[PDB]
Amino acid sequence: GKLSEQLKHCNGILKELLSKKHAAYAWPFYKPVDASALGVHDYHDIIKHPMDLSTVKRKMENRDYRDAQEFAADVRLMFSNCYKYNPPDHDVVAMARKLQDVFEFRYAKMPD
Ligand SMILES: COC(=O)[C@H](C)[C@@H]1N=C(c2ccc(Cl)cc2)c2cc(OC)ccc2-n2c(C)nnc21
Ligand SMILES: C[C@H](O)COC[C@H](C)O
Ligand SMILES: [Cl-]
Repeated sequence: GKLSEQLKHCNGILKELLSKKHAAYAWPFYKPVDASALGVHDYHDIIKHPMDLSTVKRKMENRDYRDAQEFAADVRLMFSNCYKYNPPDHDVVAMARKLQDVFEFRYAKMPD
């Protein structure tokens, strides 16, 4: 059925994270990490709970998230996985920080 007001805001955020204006740093987060394709054969030994924006989108459409907090925990898990696997100076980490800045500042504008 209809998303709660808070989940509508979350959906708006998700749409923004997937939009062209953020694509320069958001693109690595669009789909699940393909460890074999990228040659990172230790990725799934290190990252026990993969997450990505396509998965968040599917969960939103399927009404998997019961509240905004559950949604935010998944988006933050996605960034945390990036910070866990990669050295802090790597390009993909800089991209994560930038997308997380976009995310956290709009999430903070959550309606009430
Ligand atoms: C060798 O290290 C890697 O390839 C990372 C595992 C990988 N880097 C990258 C990565 C590496 C360099 C740049 Cl400039 C951007 C992303 C990556 C690439 C993608 O291509 C579709 C998908 C996901 C990632 N990603 C995410 C998210 N978190 N870590 C990565
Ligand atoms: C860069 C840190 O990992 C996340 O910072 C969030 C802040 C709102 O930019
Ligand atoms: Cl959280």
